[PDB]
Amino acid sequence: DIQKQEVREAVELPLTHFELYKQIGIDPPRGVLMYGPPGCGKTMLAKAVAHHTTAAFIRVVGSEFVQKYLGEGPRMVRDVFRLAKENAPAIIFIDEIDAIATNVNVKVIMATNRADTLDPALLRPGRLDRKIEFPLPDRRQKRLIFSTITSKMNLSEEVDLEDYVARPDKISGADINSICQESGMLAVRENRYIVLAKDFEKAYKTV
Amino acid sequence: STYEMIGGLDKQIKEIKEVIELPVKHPELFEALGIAQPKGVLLYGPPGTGKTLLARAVAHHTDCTFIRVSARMVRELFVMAREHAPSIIFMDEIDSIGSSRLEGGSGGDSEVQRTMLELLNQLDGFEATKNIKVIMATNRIDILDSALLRPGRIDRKIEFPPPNEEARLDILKIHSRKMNLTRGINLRKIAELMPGASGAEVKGVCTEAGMYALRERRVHVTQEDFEMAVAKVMQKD
Amino acid sequence: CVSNLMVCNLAYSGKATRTDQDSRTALHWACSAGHTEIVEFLLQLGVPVNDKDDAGWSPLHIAASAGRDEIVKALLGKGAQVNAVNQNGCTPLHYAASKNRHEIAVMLLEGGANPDAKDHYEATAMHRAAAKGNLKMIHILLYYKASTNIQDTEGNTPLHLACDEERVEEAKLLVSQGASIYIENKEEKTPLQVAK
Repeated sequence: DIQKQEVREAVELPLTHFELYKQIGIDPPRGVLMYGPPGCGKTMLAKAVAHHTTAAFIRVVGSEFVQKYLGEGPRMVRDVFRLAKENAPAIIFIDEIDAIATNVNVKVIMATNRADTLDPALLRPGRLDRKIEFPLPDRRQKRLIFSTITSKMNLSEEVDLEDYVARPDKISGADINSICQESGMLAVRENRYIVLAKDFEKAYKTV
Repeated sequence: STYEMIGGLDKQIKEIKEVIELPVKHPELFEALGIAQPKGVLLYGPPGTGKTLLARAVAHHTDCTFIRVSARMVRELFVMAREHAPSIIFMDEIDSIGSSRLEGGSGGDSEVQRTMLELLNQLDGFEATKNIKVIMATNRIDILDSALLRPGRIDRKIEFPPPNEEARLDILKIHSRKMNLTRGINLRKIAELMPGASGAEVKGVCTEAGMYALRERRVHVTQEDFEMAVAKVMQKD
Repeated sequence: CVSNLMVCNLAYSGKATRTDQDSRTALHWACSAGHTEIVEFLLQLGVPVNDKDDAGWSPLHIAASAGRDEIVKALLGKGAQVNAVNQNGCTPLHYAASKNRHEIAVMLLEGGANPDAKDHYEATAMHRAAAKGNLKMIHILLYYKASTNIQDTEGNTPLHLACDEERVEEAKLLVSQGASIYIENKEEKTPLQVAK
């Protein structure tokens, strides 16, 4: 209950309030670090924040440093920094910098799955003052991550969520939300207006 | 950071001017007085405030750089300490509650002990880059175990006694005048009730309590914010 | 029109032996929506009550899972299998005690059902009632001589899943009711270590 709070504050609390960080007493940080090998993430929060708040969102691709030998990274994300602080208030996500790791008005969220090859020069405080640990979605995060996807899709009273909160807790896997998107790709089959357990289990056994 | 970011340590600066600041103004005495090479200085005791601002305040008044250690990956730092004639080395991130079992402090600190043993054996080897200094003080006698791994050498022994809250009240005002603060803050229980293993957790309650001053819409700092932040850091400590 | 047959969409919307692409008759949807006159009309004509589809979904699994007390009373009146095997081997009692329906639990258990019926997951409905925190359902299951140490496919007991939900009342209560705190799972964790 602290990840969405720290992302709330350091990401989406100053809605257009450019001067708030300019006159608050405590110095506002800019970098927010996320971690956790089991939970993949890196897309559900970027798209979730990228769709909740009405603003600009320009994400970067992890692999464009071959030409500069891991030097192009800070130049590209720095260009995104200057165009984001010069343009409208936006949010910037950083992904897969483990290969290259071998009074501010910018938003820097950072999620990865490897902390061994990270050089402590970037993890120095001041910039990355918060290091949030995001494990694999538990039963509560599976009830929320399944309610937030079935709230717009089809459902029936026959479809119970106790086996859908018990079994996905047993099969410790990644990107379960994308597996539910595949369950929608099997629910758009038009064979049944309401999705049944045959499409959930069929998507669980095929993909 | 100058001496304005510290208060109540006149004895430590008066005693440190000759341990550190002596070869600064007149290095020529290093041949007529025959004084031994000043191989750094260590401290022991729970650091309330002044763990980093001592090397940063004396290094600041020395107008020298402040390098941090944070293959072997330690030779390049000595190369930079060679191109740059002055240098001050200090470590952090170790001042936590983990420095109480002596196993992770003795091993993890023992690696840095070997690092400073080969580096200070390069200073003992040659003196091409003079004025290299290291300071070690985490929380407790563990630094005297570092002295067990470095016995009877030129290193200096300085203790930090807080007489009564004189290293917490005025320094809370100095480290707190940036934001708003209350006048009659009772630091007796909320400052004495966290001794020993963790001294930096007072400043951790300062900053982490300031986080609750931000999210809780509190313009100033109260006593139940420190009281809540003590529990919030004690769930993980 | 969730189905293809007209008698299944109309029997679902409140209006037989023939099958469909889903291998489910009109009794599964008629018992699903909870239409008493339509299940009593189709069962009055003489439709089979235990027409297992390709998966094994009996009309009592969907009627008990839907929370329709009258439909459960009708299927029990017709003599439906109280321990049928569906796709995942679950019995209609797991769906009775799953949806927190005390009426269907006391009715299915009044006829002589099996609480300890091992499904394909080798678990019971106490992992579900304890999963969502249903102490009254667990207690009325104890009124019918139900076990409290059913090892799941991972090896966890219902006390492990009750402590995982941070249900301290159910934790200390099941400790004070006969649940063993010494049964180890594959994770080699005790029920007291899982709770916080």
